[PDB]
Amino acid sequence: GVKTLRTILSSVTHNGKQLVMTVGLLAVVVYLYTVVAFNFFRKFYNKSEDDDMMTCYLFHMYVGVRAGGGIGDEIEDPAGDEYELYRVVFDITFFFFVIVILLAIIQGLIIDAFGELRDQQEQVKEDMETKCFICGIGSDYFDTTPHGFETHTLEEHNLANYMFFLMYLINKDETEHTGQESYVWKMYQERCWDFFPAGDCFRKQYE
Amino acid sequence: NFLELAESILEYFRPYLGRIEIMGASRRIERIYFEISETNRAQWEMPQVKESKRQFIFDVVNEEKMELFVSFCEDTIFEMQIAAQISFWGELEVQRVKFLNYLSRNFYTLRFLALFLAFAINFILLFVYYFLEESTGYMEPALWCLSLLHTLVAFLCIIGYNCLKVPLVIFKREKELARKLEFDGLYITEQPGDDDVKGQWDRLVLNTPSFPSNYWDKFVKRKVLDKHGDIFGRERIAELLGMLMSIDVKYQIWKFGVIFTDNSFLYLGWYMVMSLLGHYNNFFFAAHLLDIAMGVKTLRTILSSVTHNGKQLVMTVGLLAVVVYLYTVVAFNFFRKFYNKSEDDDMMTCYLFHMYVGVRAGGGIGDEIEDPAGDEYELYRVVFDITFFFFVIVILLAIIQGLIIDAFGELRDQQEQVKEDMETKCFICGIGSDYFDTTPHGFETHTLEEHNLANYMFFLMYLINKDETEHTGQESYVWKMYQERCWDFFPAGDCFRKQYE
Repeated sequence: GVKTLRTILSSVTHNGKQLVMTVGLLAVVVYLYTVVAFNFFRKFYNKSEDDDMMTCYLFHMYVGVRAGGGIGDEIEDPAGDEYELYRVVFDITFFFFVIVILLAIIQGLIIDAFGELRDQQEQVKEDMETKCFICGIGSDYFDTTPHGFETHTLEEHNLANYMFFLMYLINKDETEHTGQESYVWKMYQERCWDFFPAGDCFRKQYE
Repeated sequence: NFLELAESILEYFRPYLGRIEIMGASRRIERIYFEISETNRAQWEMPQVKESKRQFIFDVVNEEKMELFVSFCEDTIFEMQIAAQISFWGELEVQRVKFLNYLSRNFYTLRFLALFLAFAINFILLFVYYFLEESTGYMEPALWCLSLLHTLVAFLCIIGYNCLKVPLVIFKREKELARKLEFDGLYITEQPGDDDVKGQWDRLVLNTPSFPSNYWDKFVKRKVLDKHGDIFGRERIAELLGMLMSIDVKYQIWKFGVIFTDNSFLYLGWYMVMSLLGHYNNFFFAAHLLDIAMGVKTLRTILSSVTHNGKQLVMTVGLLAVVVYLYTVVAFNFFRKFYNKSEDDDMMTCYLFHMYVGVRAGGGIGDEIEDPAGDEYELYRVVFDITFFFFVIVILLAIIQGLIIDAFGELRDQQEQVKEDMETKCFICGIGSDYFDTTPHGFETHTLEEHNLANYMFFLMYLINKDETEHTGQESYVWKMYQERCWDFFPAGDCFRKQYE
């Protein structure tokens, strides 16, 4: 519906190939962690009052989704002696590394991409101002006059001025084409497009 | 007009020839013309050539340019030759050769397939002993067969691929060493510096029955020995290189060490060992295969962005640990009591607790501790908790985020920078500005016709073949300059158009 809204949406959705690949990576890392937990911290869970690899992976994923937090925290805490130090180490690593990094990347992608889009758009706006698009020499050079570059822009070249010209060329007959140097017409029908200038504006030309 | 009469022949000979480059050449800047071997041209096109070019460009962006370029073109020629080559004892040898040639193609396909096999094995594993564990009864046998097939494949593909990567890599090292000897002395110029490593290992190997093996040259090496000693007496020189049932030694040992050093080879080997484990006990094998597979460059790109300036990231995490222990000590000395609860520690125990509570799971250090209604001593306890909850965690998070995020943005900008600069200044060339522009797409012309980059590579390749007379026809002077080496001639400074006029 709304373009600005549309713009935000576009910024949000981009280089998400990418975003998707990262989410996939996250899933892979998580299953891997669950398998390791499964083989070294067996027990824990199976609790309330009084799993197979698949069940365990499912649990880790679900606990994680609802809702972030700490994988270690959800699991029953171990007072040891065990085997307790190893369990704690595992939990700390998981809580501080996958989640934090995942979040950071998601954020950067959402952010860096965003900044990038804005910069690129701004770039487009500025460049247009700097080099005459007609034209090819959008520098002040047009400047060593009173707003002389400004004049080239209004009088130019003409862009839209050219479009009117094309319509006029379309209508006028053979004689009209001859009057207009039709040569322009032959060039168009070439098509061939050379004539459009590029290189030199009148002012440079003289002199 | 005369030129105009002749057109069909010209177009054809046209994709065929390039033009050349211009060199200083005893003043002025003439531009030579040579007839480009087509086969080389066809070979040059392709995935690998393009990848190499992109890599060279990236390296240039990262930042002697002319020398680097020459090295790059060379290596490339060597690679092309190698690819072309790749394309009852005697029968056995022929068979081995055919297998090795396949193995190439065998290598990429294998890597792709290897990833697939690993993936399947891992999925299946995910699916007192292990029941193995529902589904069709045949699943256990299928799993064993898949593992046997995959491990063998990794074991076999890994060796062939590594082998090819290996002559390609060794050649470069040998060339570098040769270049160093000709114009400098390790211990001889002024003893190799006591630095890696590597350079030191090379210095040790340096004396071999055959040194210019795989490279192309040799007598040149003897000649180099001759140039010095030659103020070195014959003896130091002899002392250096001097000079089946029987095999060269030192060379083989050195080769093995060099192969061992490369990261890619180590990676492949590591993955294969993972296959032994993958047998041994299934979970380890599946995990190894999975870690090993990825794989995707874009994914690779994201991973690279993620891992960077993490020295850095690591130093910050270390700082966090230090701050936390410090806080725990302070809490230990002023808010004693609290904790030691459920129903009815030493500095070390306390630090451990803070760290664990913090890991599982973030939140508030103060929140985990029993809340104090006072009177106490309660205000002080609250102050301590607030400071800790709002300052270390928030700041730590912010820095981690910036570093990852800033780093990411930076990598992207830097890459883009590389892309733009290439567009703006002709790399040939050195004056990549519109100036080439005051013509109809005149800069564009310099780019297509140029200069030629690749045009120069083709030319160098041609120069390698033509003999002495051919060199004379070609001004050989270019050849002497190359053999100098000396590289001046490559221009830099002026393109034809500026030159006239």
